[PDB]
Amino acid sequence: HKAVELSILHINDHHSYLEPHETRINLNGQQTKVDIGGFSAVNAKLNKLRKKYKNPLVLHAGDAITGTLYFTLFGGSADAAVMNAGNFHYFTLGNHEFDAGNEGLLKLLEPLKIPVLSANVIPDKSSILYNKWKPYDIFTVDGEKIAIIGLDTVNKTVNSSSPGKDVKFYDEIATAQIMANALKQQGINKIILLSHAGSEKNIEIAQKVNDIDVIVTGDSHYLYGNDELRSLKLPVIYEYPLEFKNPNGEPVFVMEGWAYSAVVGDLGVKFSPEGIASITRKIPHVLMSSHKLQVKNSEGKWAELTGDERKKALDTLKSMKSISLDDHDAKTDKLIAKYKSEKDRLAQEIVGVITGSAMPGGSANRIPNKAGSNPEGSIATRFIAETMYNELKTVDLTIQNAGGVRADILPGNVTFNDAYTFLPFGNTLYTYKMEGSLVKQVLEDAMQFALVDGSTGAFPYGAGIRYEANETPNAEGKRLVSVEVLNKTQQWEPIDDNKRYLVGTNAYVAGGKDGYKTFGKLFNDPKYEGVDTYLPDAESFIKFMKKHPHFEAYTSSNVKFNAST
Amino acid sequence: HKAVELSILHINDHHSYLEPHETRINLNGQQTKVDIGGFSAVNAKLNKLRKKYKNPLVLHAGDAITGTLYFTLFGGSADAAVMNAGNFHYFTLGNHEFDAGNEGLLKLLEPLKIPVLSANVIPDKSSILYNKWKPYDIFTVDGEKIAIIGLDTVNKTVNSSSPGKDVKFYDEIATAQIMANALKQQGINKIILLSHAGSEKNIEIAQKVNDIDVIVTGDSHYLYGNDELRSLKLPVIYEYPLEFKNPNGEPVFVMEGWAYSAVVGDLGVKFSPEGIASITRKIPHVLMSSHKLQVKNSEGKWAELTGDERKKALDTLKSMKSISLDDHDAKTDKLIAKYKSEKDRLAQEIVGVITGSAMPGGSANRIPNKAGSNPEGSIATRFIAETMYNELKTVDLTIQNAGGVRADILPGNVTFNDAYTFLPFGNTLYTYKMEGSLVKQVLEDAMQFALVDGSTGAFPYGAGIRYEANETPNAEGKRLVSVEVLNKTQQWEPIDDNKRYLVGTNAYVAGGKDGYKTFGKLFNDPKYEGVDTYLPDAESFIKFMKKHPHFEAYTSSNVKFNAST
Ligand SMILES: Nc1ncnc2c1ncn2[C@@H]1O[C@H](CO)[C@@H](O)[C@H]1O
Ligand SMILES: Nc1ncnc2c1ncn2[C@@H]1O[C@H](CO)[C@@H](O)[C@H]1O
Ligand SMILES: [Zn+2]
Ligand SMILES: [Zn+2]
Ligand SMILES: [Zn+2]
Ligand SMILES: [Zn+2]
Repeated sequence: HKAVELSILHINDHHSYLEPHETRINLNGQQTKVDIGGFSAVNAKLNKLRKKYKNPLVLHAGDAITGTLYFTLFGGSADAAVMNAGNFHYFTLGNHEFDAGNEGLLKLLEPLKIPVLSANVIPDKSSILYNKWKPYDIFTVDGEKIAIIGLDTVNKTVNSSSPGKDVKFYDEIATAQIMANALKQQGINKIILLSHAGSEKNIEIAQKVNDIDVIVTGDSHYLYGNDELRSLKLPVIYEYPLEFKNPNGEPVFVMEGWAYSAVVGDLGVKFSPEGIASITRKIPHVLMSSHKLQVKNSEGKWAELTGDERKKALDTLKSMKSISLDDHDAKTDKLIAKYKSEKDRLAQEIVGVITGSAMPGGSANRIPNKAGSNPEGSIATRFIAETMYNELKTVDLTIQNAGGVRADILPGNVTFNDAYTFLPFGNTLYTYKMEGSLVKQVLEDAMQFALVDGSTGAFPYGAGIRYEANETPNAEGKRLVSVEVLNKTQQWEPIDDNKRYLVGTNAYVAGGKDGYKTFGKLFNDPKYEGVDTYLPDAESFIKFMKKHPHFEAYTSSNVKFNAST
Repeated sequence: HKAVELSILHINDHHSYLEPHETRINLNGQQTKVDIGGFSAVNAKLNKLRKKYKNPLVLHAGDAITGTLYFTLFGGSADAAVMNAGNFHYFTLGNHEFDAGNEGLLKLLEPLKIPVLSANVIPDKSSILYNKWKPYDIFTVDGEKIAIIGLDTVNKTVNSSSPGKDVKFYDEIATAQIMANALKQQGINKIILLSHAGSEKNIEIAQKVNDIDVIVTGDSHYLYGNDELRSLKLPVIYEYPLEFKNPNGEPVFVMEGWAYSAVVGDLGVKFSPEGIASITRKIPHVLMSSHKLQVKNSEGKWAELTGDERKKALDTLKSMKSISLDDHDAKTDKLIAKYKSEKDRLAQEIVGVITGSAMPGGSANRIPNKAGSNPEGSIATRFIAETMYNELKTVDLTIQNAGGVRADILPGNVTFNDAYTFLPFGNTLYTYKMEGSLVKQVLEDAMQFALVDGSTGAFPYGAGIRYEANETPNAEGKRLVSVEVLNKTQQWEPIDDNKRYLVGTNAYVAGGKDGYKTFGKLFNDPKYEGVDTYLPDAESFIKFMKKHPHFEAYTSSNVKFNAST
């Protein structure tokens, strides 16, 4: 064996973010709105870095698809096009690759020309996905063999996505070890794992599995960063990269590249003849525009910097190694212009039709049986809760706050654009696994905030759960009268205080906003298994209409609220 | 690809049976004692068949070691010698390969020149077993590649044998699929699995895992046979071989070769260009001597057939395709003669010394506090129970019947031969996982048989369990007064009716003999997880003395029995 060097360049979890998106940083001491990401910047940066560095290896760690209308309106073809233009060496399957079933994955893979790897996701012969990817590949650098193994997250995909029954999944840790062990006798001592298992599982693999040198990560969406990125108050979770020892005592490196086309990770690796990795270069490149630099003025308005203040802002960004400004790729620009124009036409098409009476929503209807409201209150909120309930086969009930719906939902045609109009906040679906007693408590919390302590927008409505409550609390301080949960037997049953339910809600109240105290306490406590699904609210609404293209409006809100009189 | 044929020749679970052993068959209508097996016959038959057939593949499916003094007195060197003389192509690790720790396995592997395979048993770098075997091998027949993958049983090895902590084990099904899946892209469509997982798990693999054509089995000790062997009333469990379809619809063949050097399995396989297996020859060869043909006469004595009756017996055996008479190999005969002579010397060596007072046993001492007995009864039986308790780290308590010990155990030197004198019945250790209430019941059963319904030899004594009982049953028909089990905290605690204990006993009473009704009912009911460990009783006694080379005799039997007066 001889020593060799590799230049790993990687992204993950772009989730159909073909265009840039807004974020906030602390620049020269002030909170500043800026634009980051987009696939034109990704491809431009990959193209420039791969020509600059010896032995580049260009990787995508999964969840190419789902998250914007660029997926929904094109079935993956837009994502395939921009990925092809980046000339990635390998792509591994994520969890969202299965969101539209085997059928949906096939539609991505057909136009995609990037080699696909996944060692623990294995289709049977009759599957439409048979022979569409391989478990590993071996490439040669300066005479040396290097293996790369693909890997997906298991439970999350099986439970929260929609793979077909003819696709078999295998344990992440076992697959990683068995794959690496088999490669040894082929004279291979340099092994890369391209894994959508998430940071937590990949860190476990690093510490429990031998013979794997680098684990390029997706699924967790973590920014692995450095002091430069910390100085901008970006959400840095870990240093780029993390380092462990495996049971044999050899170093293992683990790193992710944030999400949503925001970062190109850049890791230079030298391997000893015996295949031990060391780091020669480590840069998480944040892709940023120079054109939006907005700060909040004294009237509360976000305004562009001007004059010397703008110059100082630009100078600071230009001086940073980990910020890359205004990268753009001509080919990718052409593709995105084409898809953007098509998207604007397609988004005006009808996804479904609603018949019947208007479903009351907005501020006036937040609380049932109040002046200016109606006896059912915000039926539109129940509707939104139903769109959330429809996402996951595993979910027992969902809860949505009335303030998350800004107007009545009226009968007539519903377009893709309309869904984004109905739901302007950009929430994703978030789940907890929680006892019935806590479900009762969060409803109590929300009603208390809505009626007494805060905004009426906190008032809760659910799908798969229905309740009666009094405005006036009883002797024990409780407003709830009855709570039922739908047996997914299809009969309504009394909630069970001791049963652990899988509960879905929006990301906003999941963190405890709007007085949802109970959710606030469950957040980050692993006992409750909290997870951000990254399924956007407007997209959930679109799926619901696709399922009910001729939907008869609900006439009840799953809430009976006895107002004080 | 081209079509190719393979001639698989295999044994399994020889368990150090270098010499023939006795069995009983139904020959010409009469029960007949005959000798079968031995490694001279194995090697002779393998040698003759491999020269007769094209493309022979000669395999050993594990548990080469443990079961006779040929292991104990030689540490595996005798087994290695006879295996080497058979020129096997591959050996896979079984469960008993770890009975004497990594240290014991190393002693087998050092002299062993047969390539070793095991894909789901993987030593860490610092292990003394590092790099002593490979997960798979690829060989070429007439230009075609065929892969062979090794596999071991997991839970049984980890729990009931003694592998070191630096040896990691992986799931049988996952390993089989991941290994086979990885081999595909190397242009391999013919795959053999050499698996000590046992028949049950191998049958599951055949039905749940793709891309594996033949599974050559060890661990279960099942005779896979045919109508010829059924006619002799041999213990045929399945047809040689079994056939399944995998999830992809392709055929999979599974077969074992009984145990204890008794059978050479002979399976001719043709593979299509696409790697689909079909059977061209299927013979389970039972290796039998022509020299012992004994039937029971009218005085109850076993006597050799003579004259025309002997001739008819021989003629019947000679006419059978699946019986092979008097195979012997010159080289192996020389090895066995050498080891047999050495064994006779070594077996007279001292394994331990007992000091103190005689431990009463035999018929006179079966029941405590009876005429001709002593207040403690059969302390020697408690001793034997302790030797059983010492075998498995997992076992909570053991129970031994007093009739299983034929004499007092006196102070002084104990040799290897002495252990086989102490314990002449040839039992192995058998376990059940059973509730405390059933433990109470089996003690009640045994006492009832000993005192009223049958032989006094049924009277039970235990290790890790102690009890008080009255000869006269109470109003509820029960003799037990108290039952305690040793917390493995090292404090005695009351038995818990609802706790499931791992209970060890001998194979004889495990089947319900001697009135052990409760064990009889647990037998073959999978709820109770019954398993024959194949750990022989005399060998357990030898291990105990090795652990206590200067053992002070027990003075109590773990039983307080209040005789009726
Ligand atoms: N991200 C969000 N998701 C749902 N509701 C929101 C969000 N942001 C604000 N609201 C609602 O709007 C109100 C503030 O106008 C809040 O009380 C809340 O009910
Ligand atoms: N295989 C055996 N294991 C233990 N005890 C046995 C066995 N065979 C016979 N005995 C004992 O010997 C008695 C018959 O003499 C039985 O009642 C039983 O107690
Ligand atoms: Zn993602
Ligand atoms: Zn993901
Ligand atoms: Zn065995
Ligand atoms: Zn075994």
